[PDB]
Amino acid sequence: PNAIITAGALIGGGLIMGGGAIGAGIGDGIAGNALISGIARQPEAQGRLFTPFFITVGLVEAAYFINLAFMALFVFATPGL
Amino acid sequence: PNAIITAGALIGGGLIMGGGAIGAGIGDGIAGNALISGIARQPEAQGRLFTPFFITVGLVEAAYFINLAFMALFVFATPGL
Amino acid sequence: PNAIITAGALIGGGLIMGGGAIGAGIGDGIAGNALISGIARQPEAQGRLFTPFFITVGLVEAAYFINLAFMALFVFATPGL
Amino acid sequence: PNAIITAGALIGGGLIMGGGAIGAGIGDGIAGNALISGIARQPEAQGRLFTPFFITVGLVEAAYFINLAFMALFVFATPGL
Amino acid sequence: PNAIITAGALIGGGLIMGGGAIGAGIGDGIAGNALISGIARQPEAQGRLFTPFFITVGLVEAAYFINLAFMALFVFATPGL
Amino acid sequence: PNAIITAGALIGGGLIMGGGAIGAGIGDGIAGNALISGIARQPEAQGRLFTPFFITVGLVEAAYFINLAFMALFVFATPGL
Amino acid sequence: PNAIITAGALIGGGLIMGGGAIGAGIGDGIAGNALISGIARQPEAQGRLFTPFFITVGLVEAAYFINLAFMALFVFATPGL
Amino acid sequence: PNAIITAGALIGGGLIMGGGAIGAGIGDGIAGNALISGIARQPEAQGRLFTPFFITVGLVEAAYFINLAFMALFVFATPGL
Amino acid sequence: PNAIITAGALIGGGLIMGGGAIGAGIGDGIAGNALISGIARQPEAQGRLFTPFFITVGLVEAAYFINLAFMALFVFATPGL
Amino acid sequence: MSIFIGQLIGFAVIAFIIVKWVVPPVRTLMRNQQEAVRAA
Amino acid sequence: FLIPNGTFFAVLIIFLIVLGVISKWVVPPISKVLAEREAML
Amino acid sequence: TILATAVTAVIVIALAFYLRAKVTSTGVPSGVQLFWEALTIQMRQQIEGSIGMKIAPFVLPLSVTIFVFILISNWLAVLPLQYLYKAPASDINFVLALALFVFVCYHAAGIWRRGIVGHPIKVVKGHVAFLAPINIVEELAKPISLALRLFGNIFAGGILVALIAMFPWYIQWFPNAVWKTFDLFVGLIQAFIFSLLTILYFSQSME
Ligand SMILES: COc1nc2ccc(Br)cc2cc1[C@@H](c1ccccc1)[C@@](O)(CCN(C)C)c1cccc2ccccc12
Ligand SMILES: COc1nc2ccc(Br)cc2cc1[C@@H](c1ccccc1)[C@@](O)(CCN(C)C)c1cccc2ccccc12
Ligand SMILES: COc1nc2ccc(Br)cc2cc1[C@@H](c1ccccc1)[C@@](O)(CCN(C)C)c1cccc2ccccc12
Ligand SMILES: COc1nc2ccc(Br)cc2cc1[C@@H](c1ccccc1)[C@@](O)(CCN(C)C)c1cccc2ccccc12
Ligand SMILES: COc1nc2ccc(Br)cc2cc1[C@@H](c1ccccc1)[C@@](O)(CCN(C)C)c1cccc2ccccc12
Ligand SMILES: COc1nc2ccc(Br)cc2cc1[C@@H](c1ccccc1)[C@@](O)(CCN(C)C)c1cccc2ccccc12
Ligand SMILES: COc1nc2ccc(Br)cc2cc1[C@@H](c1ccccc1)[C@@](O)(CCN(C)C)c1cccc2ccccc12
Repeated sequence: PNAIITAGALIGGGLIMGGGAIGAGIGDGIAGNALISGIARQPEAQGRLFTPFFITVGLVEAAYFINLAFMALFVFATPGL
Repeated sequence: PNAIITAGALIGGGLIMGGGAIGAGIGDGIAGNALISGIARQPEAQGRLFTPFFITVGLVEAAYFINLAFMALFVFATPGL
Repeated sequence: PNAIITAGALIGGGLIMGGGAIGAGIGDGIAGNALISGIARQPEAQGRLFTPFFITVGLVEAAYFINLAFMALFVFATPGL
Repeated sequence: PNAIITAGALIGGGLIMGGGAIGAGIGDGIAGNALISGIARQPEAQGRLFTPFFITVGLVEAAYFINLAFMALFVFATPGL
Repeated sequence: PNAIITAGALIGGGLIMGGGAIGAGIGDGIAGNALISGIARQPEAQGRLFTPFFITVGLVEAAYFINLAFMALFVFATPGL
Repeated sequence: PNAIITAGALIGGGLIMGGGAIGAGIGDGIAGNALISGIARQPEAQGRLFTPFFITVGLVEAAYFINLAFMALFVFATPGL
Repeated sequence: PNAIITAGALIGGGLIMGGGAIGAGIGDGIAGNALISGIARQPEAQGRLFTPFFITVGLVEAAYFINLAFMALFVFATPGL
Repeated sequence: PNAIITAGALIGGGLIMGGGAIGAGIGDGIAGNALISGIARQPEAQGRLFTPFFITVGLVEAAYFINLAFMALFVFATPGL
Repeated sequence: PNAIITAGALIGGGLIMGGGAIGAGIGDGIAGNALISGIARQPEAQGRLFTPFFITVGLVEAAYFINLAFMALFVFATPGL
Repeated sequence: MSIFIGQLIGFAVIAFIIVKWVVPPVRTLMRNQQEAVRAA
Repeated sequence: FLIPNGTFFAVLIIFLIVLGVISKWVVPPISKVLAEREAML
Repeated sequence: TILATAVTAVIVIALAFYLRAKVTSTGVPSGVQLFWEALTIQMRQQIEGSIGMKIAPFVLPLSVTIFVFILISNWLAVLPLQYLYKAPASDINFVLALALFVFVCYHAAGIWRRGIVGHPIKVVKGHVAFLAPINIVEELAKPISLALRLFGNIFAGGILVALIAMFPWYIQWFPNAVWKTFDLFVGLIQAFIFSLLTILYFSQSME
């Protein structure tokens, strides 16, 4: 009954947030790596390099929140209960 | 009953969206890294680099969104139901 | 009954596209990264650099679509059902 | 019985934290590399780089805690139990 | 009955094609990155540089095919059914 | 009965500690790459590069041993039981 | 009965081939990258680099074959019966 | 009965050792890469790089073998039995 | 009965060999990448670079051999049972 | 008994390997330091 | 196998015994020797 | 277990005895002199590199006794006593005593330097105040990291040497040989790691 679907839902919702956190963390770290290694060359780059970074971090994190939304959709008001 | 398949479906959709989000985050990150690194060097170049980056992301998310779409297939229509 | 096989099928099929999207996102991100770095370090070579990338991506996506097709085989036309 | 709903949860939560740890573990590193290498190349910049770093981690950690938070939500509060 | 066997077999076959696709995408990408960068830094190289590429690709894609074969063995000719 | 909960607690804790080991190892290694390369390219920096390295390793270990911490809570206390 | 053992056995054989293929593809690519970049930087360097390469490949591919052997043991010999 | 718990414990300990393996292998590789590269950049640096090297290799392994110390605890000394 | 523990054992051993092969392949590959690039950079350093390379390979292969041993343990000795 | 037979075979193998490969460089480095002390 | 017993204090005592042995006997003569080698150099 | 450690204490003590007998600063050194001197001078160059011998000299004897103690333990674990001996680190008690003593020593030295009222807060605030709550885990991580590592690796051997024994003897000699071959190296490396991270924790505890 509903219990089995609920357990499946929590497990899928764990997978979704886990993969999302992996992608987000590693991508944000890579973007930060580019930013830190660039701001190392010339300081004047700061206000410039912030634009692509917030784009990259903007896309990368754009995945997590969306995944996070679907996470709730699995665990709260689960499909097919 | 179809409860079992529904649990499997939620878990499968979670796998789809998890791998998709890992790919999307890490891909947007690796692309943004090249962008930030090629804009830290020679910033007058930036207007070129937006053409391939938006191409690369265009592919990465092309993988992600469709993954999400197949997720919507597993979770809201549950093939085999 | 058929429920178990459909559940296993959906789970396997989700794994297929999860792995496929990891591969596709990270691979085409690395490809785009080389493209961005090259079009930065050598814009004259732009028209050259596009020839291998469409090849590289072509293989990466060549794997993923192949996966999605087998996904359709696992989910809709489940073997052993 | 209802126990099943908890079992998956203790599984699901692990996927939130464990994968999160990956995003936490690698991102804190990929960033520090760009920091460390800077301290190797441009020693005087040790102060400047700290801001591009703290933001990168500031984003990466922002994921980890969030996952941690929802981890408790799966484990202690057990939605739909 | 044997149904559980087929379910496990589909799960396994999905894992095989999944790991295969991850390896294929990411390896073809890491190769194509060297290719794009090497045809940027040395534009004439296109002729010789394809040969090492066809080697590494040959090893990556083969790992996929041996994988894609064994999946077909798991699902369509299930061992131990 | 509560046996299922115990199995799930162990499995989830294993996921936690395993993802933690993945992230912690890869992060400590990526940090050691910058440390070793800096100490290879300039030895006088050995005094200063040790500073950010353990600032970053600390951020990585402070993930591992946190995941491990929750893992103990999973295995010995079993939160839901 | 043996049914559960055989289902688990297929799942495990798939996990083995999956991890093996991830490792094999990514490692063969990481090797082909050094090979391609070197053969770009030095056309006449081929006859050197293939020696370290077939060495590295020989290790990575070995990790595959061993796994490919043990997968058979899991799936076509079914230990524990 | 206890059997369910023990199967779960084997699975969990397997996840522990697998994550530890991924982490430790990839990290030892990333460290050896910086070491080999430094010794290529400065063939006489070998006596110098062992210090920062084993600092890393340990802090890396400080996950894997720790996981292993817990792996036995799950497999040989099953908690909560 | 014992059959369930055996199935868990096959699954766990699969996870162990999976993580082992991922780590071993990617690590031997990264080390080989460093070696190939260094031998492309210093045709004469071959004999000095074979030393740190075999050290790194020895560490990673030690990880993989320990993993293989615990795989034999799970699959053939099957703790518990 | 059997595991002891294998153990002693293995210990002979390891002693052989160290004696042949590891010992020569170790003793040569020790002797180099010894002679370098012999300077003073 | 992660539950200590009195073995702990025994190993702490023997380790401190070795530490005293070393601190008194080994370290001083070797430091003096390093200084005297730096002199003769 | 206590006997497995007593054997190592007596070997190290007999070696210090042999040094006390042999030492010559004028003449040509025997083996024991060169081994002792190389270990002491390596650790001395390390401590000099971070803290300076003049501010924290008291760490050198601890570092060297730790290195010799655990190195001899692991090497002795190799000798073919298989059939009573088992590596002591295989037991949590030994590694706990060692890591806990290192922890209490360097933290008490930090307190002795800055004062009981001064060192805790400075350690918490650490390198960056934004990391203040992480530093605690960075602090609490320092001892545990030392222990469960030295355990986790040597235990990993103690089981494996037994698991290989599962084989028949003819198969057995090959994996046991390879394992012990590389176990010498791994134990030496973990000893160097323990000592070096002890030194670095001392250093950052002072500043
Ligand atoms: C960086 O911030 C963002 N950038 C985005 C960029 C693109 C898109 Br399309 C969505 C974005 C969404 C956000 C945040 C946000 C803040 C408030 C409301 C809604 C969304 C976020 O979702 C990011 C999570 N990250 C860090 C993993 C968040 C959620 C919950 C708690 C947070 C706590 C702290 C910080 C961020 C927190
Ligand atoms: C950047 O946006 C895109 N670029 C693409 C490029 C190529 C291809 Br072929 C498909 C693309 C698709 C999209 C979005 C889209 C556009 C239109 C309709 C549906 C979806 C997206 O799916 C991307 C998610 N990313 C950011 C992780 C999305 C979905 C849902 C919510 C979003 C919220 C915010 C941003 C994007 C959001
Ligand atoms: C460019 O795209 C491709 N390149 C390939 C390269 C090699 C091989 Br062998 C197959 C390829 C196949 C395709 C598309 C395709 C689909 C159907 C028919 C033909 C080609 C694709 O499947 C790619 C999705 N990607 C991201 C995995 C697709 C599906 C659905 C919506 C799309 C929307 C937009 C773009 C592509 C879309
Ligand atoms: C380049 O392609 C190869 N290289 C190999 C290299 C080594 C070995 Br040993 C086997 C190789 C096999 C192939 C193809 C093949 C299949 C059947 C028969 C012959 C060759 C392939 O299987 C590769 C999939 N890749 C791209 C993920 C394939 C299958 C299905 C659809 C494809 C569509 C497009 C391209 C390849 C397609
Ligand atoms: C400083 O680091 C941070 N930055 C953040 C940035 C944005 C957001 Br929105 C949350 C952030 C949260 C933190 C930490 C923190 C410190 C103090 C209190 C709360 C949170 C942390 O998340 C560390 C995780 N790291 C190591 C992978 C944490 C969470 C839970 C328990 C902890 C216990 C001990 C130490 C750290 C603990
Ligand atoms: C290069 O290939 C190798 N390198 C090794 C290196 C070290 C060791 Br110790 C064993 C190695 C073994 C091999 C092959 C081999 C050669 C002969 C007999 C058995 C196995 C291989 O197993 C490799 C698969 N790779 C490419 C993913 C293989 C098996 C099955 C079908 C193949 C089809 C095509 C190519 C290789 C095929
Ligand atoms: C290079 O070989 C080694 N180097 C090591 C270096 C350090 C350490 Br500590 C252990 C090492 C162990 C080995 C082999 C070995 C030797 C003896 C017994 C068991 C294993 C090996 O593990 C290597 C495979 N690698 C690539 C994963 C192996 C395992 C299984 C089947 C093999 C078949 C053929 C060849 C090697 C096979």
